[PDB]
Amino acid sequence: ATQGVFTLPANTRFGVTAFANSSGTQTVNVLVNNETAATFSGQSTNNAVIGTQVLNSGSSGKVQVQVSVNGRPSDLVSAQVILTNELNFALVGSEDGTDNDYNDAVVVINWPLG
Amino acid sequence: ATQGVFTLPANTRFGVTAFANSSGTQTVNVLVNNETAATFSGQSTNNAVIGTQVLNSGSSGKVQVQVSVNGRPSDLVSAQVILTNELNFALVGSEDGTDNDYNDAVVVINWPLG
Amino acid sequence: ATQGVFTLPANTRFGVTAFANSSGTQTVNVLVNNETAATFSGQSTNNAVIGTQVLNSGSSGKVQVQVSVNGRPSDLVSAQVILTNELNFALVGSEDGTDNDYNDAVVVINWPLG
Amino acid sequence: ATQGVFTLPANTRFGVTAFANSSGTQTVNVLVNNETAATFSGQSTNNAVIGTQVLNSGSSGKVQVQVSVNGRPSDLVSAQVILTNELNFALVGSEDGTDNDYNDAVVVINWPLG
Ligand SMILES: [Ca+2]
Ligand SMILES: [Ca+2]
Ligand SMILES: [Ca+2]
Ligand SMILES: [Ca+2]
Ligand SMILES: [Ca+2]
Ligand SMILES: [Ca+2]
Ligand SMILES: [Ca+2]
Ligand SMILES: [Ca+2]
Ligand SMILES: [Cl-]
Ligand SMILES: [Cl-]
Ligand SMILES: [Cl-]
Ligand SMILES: [Cl-]
Repeated sequence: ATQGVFTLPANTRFGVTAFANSSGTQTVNVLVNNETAATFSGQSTNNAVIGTQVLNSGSSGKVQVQVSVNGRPSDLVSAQVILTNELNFALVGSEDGTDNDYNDAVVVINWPLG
Repeated sequence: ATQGVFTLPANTRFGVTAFANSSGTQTVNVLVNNETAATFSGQSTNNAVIGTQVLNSGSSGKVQVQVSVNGRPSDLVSAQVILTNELNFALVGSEDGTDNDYNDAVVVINWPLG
Repeated sequence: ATQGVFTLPANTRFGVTAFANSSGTQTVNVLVNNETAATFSGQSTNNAVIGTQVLNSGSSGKVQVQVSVNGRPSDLVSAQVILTNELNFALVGSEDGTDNDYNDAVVVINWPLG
Repeated sequence: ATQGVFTLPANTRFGVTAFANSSGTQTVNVLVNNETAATFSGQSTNNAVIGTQVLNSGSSGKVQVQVSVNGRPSDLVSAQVILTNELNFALVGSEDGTDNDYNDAVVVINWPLG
């Protein structure tokens, strides 16, 4: 099944934040309406916050997260969760290797902001 | 129901990261072993990271997040999500006012690390 | 925080299913258009499906779950989860007692159908 | 990533319930310690409960859900959610066809019982 694609409410500011847990340097691309809007990268085995940004979901509300290590796409897993019918998280894990820890890059999307 | 309390696997390192979206200065306390292990304070209406750290869940595995503003505890909401039976998120929102956006401090806990 | 209230897409059919795990008879009430639209009752400590029904979220999309045990409202906990940006669950737990298992009546809402 | 595999607490009773929303007869297999423990089959486009059963997670706690239609495995999506650090859901969707509604068989696992 497709993973790492989320329909947000249109024209909405959201936070996107990436964490690294791997020997390899991660690259996280964040697309809004099918165009790259942010790119984060770093290397940490201790959950470094390699990037954080505020983006706008735009007219489509379509947000996609892609993860790669030195040109190789990682395997994604994802889901969305809503607390008290108000607070939204879109969650991505990724695996670059064989251990299936799926934390090699972790991406959290949150809205609303403000 | 109790909110912001999570039983992690014992003796396990975890990330805790806090984001602010409020006029109020947010104070986030993270307890392990029922004693404060990290405290983050900051202000933003743009989802700024007001703290990030790695902590150890200790012998009980019990982790608690508390949030207060102007000395008053905020109302918490939380849940845990597990992706591909491996990647864990414990998520907390909080409300310091009337709009019920529950984003006034947002806390992301994630494990495993490494 | 408010629990057991969910904003579904308007005019959408959804399943609602209740399970019982308690010494006491559970009453589950499901509201749409702020009016009770399905009710289920039963006593089980073996996760009986005390009722399942398909309902329509109507023009507001507002769906509410209430649980009580012989008149006394239970304490609710809830969240919503979305898989592959498509499949939706709204989840309710409830506590009628002191043990905080929150399984005394469990309610699952799922959409889309068909 | 692997989907439909969950590590429950060992030797614990859990509920497993399957719903159908498809033109085809759905077959759901529920494995405990890599051996099929329960199987549900049925057809509905109106979210009928095609099976429900209480099972024991046994010494390993490993539970796996597989879904097929007339011998063809469906594509699975899944996650786990925990409310108030107590109530657990393991959630499965499946897609048997081209529309990607992922509701063709929906499987809900819940614990603890009682
Ligand atoms: Ca890995
Ligand atoms: Ca890793
Ligand atoms: Ca607020
Ligand atoms: Ca706010
Ligand atoms: Ca109880
Ligand atoms: Ca109970
Ligand atoms: Ca389908
Ligand atoms: Ca279908
Ligand atoms: Cl909720
Ligand atoms: Cl999973
Ligand atoms: Cl997803
Ligand atoms: Cl919680």
